[PDB]
Amino acid sequence: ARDDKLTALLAQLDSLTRELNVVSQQLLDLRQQVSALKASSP
Amino acid sequence: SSARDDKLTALLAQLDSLTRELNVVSQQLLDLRQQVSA
Amino acid sequence: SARDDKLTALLAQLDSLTRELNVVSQQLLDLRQQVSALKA
Amino acid sequence: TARGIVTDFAFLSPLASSAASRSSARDDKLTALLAQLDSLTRELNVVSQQLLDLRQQVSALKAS
Amino acid sequence: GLRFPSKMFGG
Amino acid sequence: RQVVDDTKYKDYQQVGILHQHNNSGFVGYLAPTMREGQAYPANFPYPLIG
Amino acid sequence: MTFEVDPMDEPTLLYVLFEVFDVVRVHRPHRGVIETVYLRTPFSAGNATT
Amino acid sequence: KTAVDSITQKKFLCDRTLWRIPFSSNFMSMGALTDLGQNLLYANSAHALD
Amino acid sequence: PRPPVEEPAVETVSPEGRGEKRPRPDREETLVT
Amino acid sequence: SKEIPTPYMWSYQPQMGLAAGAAQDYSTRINYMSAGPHMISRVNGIRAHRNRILLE
Amino acid sequence: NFASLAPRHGSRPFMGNWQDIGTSNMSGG
Amino acid sequence: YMPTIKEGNSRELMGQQSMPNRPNYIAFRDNFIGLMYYNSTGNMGVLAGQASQLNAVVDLQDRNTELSYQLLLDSIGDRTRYFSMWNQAVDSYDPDVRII
Amino acid sequence: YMPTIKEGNSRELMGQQSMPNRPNYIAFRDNFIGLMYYNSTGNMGVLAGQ
Amino acid sequence: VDGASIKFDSICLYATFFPMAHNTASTLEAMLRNDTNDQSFNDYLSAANM
Amino acid sequence: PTHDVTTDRSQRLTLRFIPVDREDTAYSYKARFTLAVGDNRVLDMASTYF
Amino acid sequence: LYPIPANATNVPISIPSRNWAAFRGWAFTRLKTKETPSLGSGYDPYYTYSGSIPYLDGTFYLNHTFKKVAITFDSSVSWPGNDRLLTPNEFEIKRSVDGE
Amino acid sequence: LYPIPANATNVPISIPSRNWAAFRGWAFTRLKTKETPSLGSGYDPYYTYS
Amino acid sequence: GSIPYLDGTFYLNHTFKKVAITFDSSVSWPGNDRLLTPNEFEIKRSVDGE
Repeated sequence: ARDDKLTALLAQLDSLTRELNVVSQQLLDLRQQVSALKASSP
Repeated sequence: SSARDDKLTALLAQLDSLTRELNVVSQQLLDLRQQVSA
Repeated sequence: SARDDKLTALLAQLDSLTRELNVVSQQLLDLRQQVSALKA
Repeated sequence: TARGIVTDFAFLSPLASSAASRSSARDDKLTALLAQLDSLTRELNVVSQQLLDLRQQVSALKAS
Repeated sequence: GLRFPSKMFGG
Repeated sequence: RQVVDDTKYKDYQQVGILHQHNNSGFVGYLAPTMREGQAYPANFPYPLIG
Repeated sequence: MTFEVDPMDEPTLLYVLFEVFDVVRVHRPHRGVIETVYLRTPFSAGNATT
Repeated sequence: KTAVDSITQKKFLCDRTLWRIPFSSNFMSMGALTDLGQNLLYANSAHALD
Repeated sequence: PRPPVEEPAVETVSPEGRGEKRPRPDREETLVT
Repeated sequence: SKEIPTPYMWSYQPQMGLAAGAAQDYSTRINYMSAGPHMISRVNGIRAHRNRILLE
Repeated sequence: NFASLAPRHGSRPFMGNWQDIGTSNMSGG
Repeated sequence: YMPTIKEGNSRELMGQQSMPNRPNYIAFRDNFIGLMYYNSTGNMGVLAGQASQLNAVVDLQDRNTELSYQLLLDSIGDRTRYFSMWNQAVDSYDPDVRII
Repeated sequence: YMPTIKEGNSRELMGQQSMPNRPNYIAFRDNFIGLMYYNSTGNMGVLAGQ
Repeated sequence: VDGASIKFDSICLYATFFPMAHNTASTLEAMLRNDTNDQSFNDYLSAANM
Repeated sequence: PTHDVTTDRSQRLTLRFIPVDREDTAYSYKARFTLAVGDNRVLDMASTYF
Repeated sequence: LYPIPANATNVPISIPSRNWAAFRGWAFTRLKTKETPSLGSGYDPYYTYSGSIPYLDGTFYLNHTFKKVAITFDSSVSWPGNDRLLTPNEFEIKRSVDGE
Repeated sequence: LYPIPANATNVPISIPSRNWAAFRGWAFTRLKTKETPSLGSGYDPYYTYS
Repeated sequence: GSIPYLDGTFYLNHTFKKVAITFDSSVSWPGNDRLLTPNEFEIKRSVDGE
């Protein structure tokens, strides 16, 4: 197909970029928390 | 405690590359999503 | 002891994960240059 | 030369009485980060499974 | 005690 | 239980049920039918002990 | 006491329970204060007040 | 009409001042000697603060 | 269905029917609850 | 313990000027767990002679 | 008499027993 | 059964025969015996006040706190049952193996 | 002073130089401190009647 | 010898509290600070071990 | 029962206690806690564990 | 004055034990170690700064650099407690991530 | 024995609330944790000092 | 087959993560800082850092 096939990429790339925009926020949070523990540690 | 700070400053340097190599994937995924749109 | 081993063992993952995400970006350059070369 | 042996000493002087109560609180946080970081590599591996299957699938489906 | 009734077959 | 780690184990290969040949020549392949194959060292599962 | 046991080809032990009254009485008279008095009879360790 | 996709960064600046947290049961200044400074928990006993 | 109860109202748990060491089997003497 | 109790000693608060609260005199107790009836009876008569003074 | 701390079975408190306050559990006796 | 002491492949090593290893169950003990130092006067535990600093745990070497807790759980509860939180799973041999 | 990292006899080991060990006085303590368990609630001594 | 090894990441103490009413848990507190209301315990084995 | 059984204030059912002074050894591990029972509370030590 | 290291985020402080009667409240503001002399001593030889001293003149400017505040009495009881706040365990001053 | 950490300057101690009858005074001297064995325990494995 | 609604053969209990009970659109139940995560009933976890 062409029309139903194009809707198969608009229902999976949105599902992955929703899973990648959450893990990018979560990794940016945990990077700033490792920099916290490295600073308080001797 | 010099032997334990190297385990943390090497983890910060490799989360540096991880949040950078994920950052180019999050910009190339919105390139080829809007490439399907045309 | 085991805390430092968990610090060591994740760096084996965080180097293998940024190596996969290195070639993740290599296969998505292939996709944006394949969809562009099919509509025209 | 004589700065950083008594300007880091007079700086970190109130934190000397709690050097063991705070070391176990950083032991708490570091064993809590590495389990949140291990599970983050569990999600990013299974996202990358679906993210590389669409090279094998769509290249035989877009160009067919 | 001594108030417990005696065991018999079927009553 | 413990399973294999695809992120830490260096020689990990994902082998599906089509290609797992433990009890290779003494067991029917993908079926409760008659045996088929040769005796051969297995590839599944990975050892968790030893 | 005299114990006659079967001979074994191994160094063995004899675990005798000399049964006593291992009692602890616990007093907390003020906030943060924890006072205990111990007494076991017959085999007394002694007057283990705290 | 050619504006870019944007995100909002919100912050504040509050100079010259101290972040006061009053030790009062309703956070209000009903007197200099507050009602939790006269509280018999905090008056008749010694408590740790972390 | 309900543990045994005395009535002094207040409602007080009765200690009857509890298990004990006996030189003779307790079922032929009492009901054990 | 009921007949010859230990006295509740009052804690002062110098700021409010009131008594904080009374706990028993645990810190002035005398240890007769190694005494016999020739001396436990003599110490219990001192625990009780003290309690007569405090009521007086 | 602390009978407002007891669960009411009916209109009366389900107080426990006096003789259950202690313990005598000990190995062999 | 090794037929040949010599290394390397040979026809005689087609007759070597493979036996499974013995099943070895390594785990924490029942009710976590062996983790906590009980009745060691070198490693006596502390429950005290922060201010008076006098230890209310007077621990002795001829006390057996582990066996006191093993025999207590038999009396107050059903001991054949399993409880994973305190790792309360009693050691029990098989009755057909012990007495043939 | 060891002039050479390597072992075995050489010309350079004529220049090695000796120094006496430090004097270490190992003895029982003054008034025999540390022989007898005083102030141990687990190792407390006994003077009682039989 | 057989290569078993245990390590400890972090040990935390937990404590479950009955949410008793504040002037019921203070009436119980005041009663249990007597010397007549001392909590007395007994070891279940109650034996000396030789 | 409604009144004088359960408190009307905020109170955690379970608390978490980080060690105050932990000490690691090759043969043992020591953890020192603050078992801080708050006011108007009772803690049965059977509910405490590591 | 409690020290905060470079790029440090948590500042755990602790009072051992005290009668808290006639306590009025808290008041906190971040300073700089360069901009604060080691007072109590008559001469600070390592004080290479002659600008405004916010410790002495009230020219506080690092108030915006506070995320949250957690006050716990007696190592167990959160303050103010009693579900007073929308997040009751702590004084959340600012939020980077707000979904609610 | 009140512990003083390394490079610690001010050490506050506390005594909760107490009858001070027949109190005589104070005497004090700083010691070392390396030199002072953990007494009360009948053996100190952490004591590498003679 | 077996109807779990009628006979009590419930088997999908393990597929619950958390429950958030809020009375009256504002008040989280039980509130009162009761749980270690006080705003909801965490039944199970995948990420267990704390």
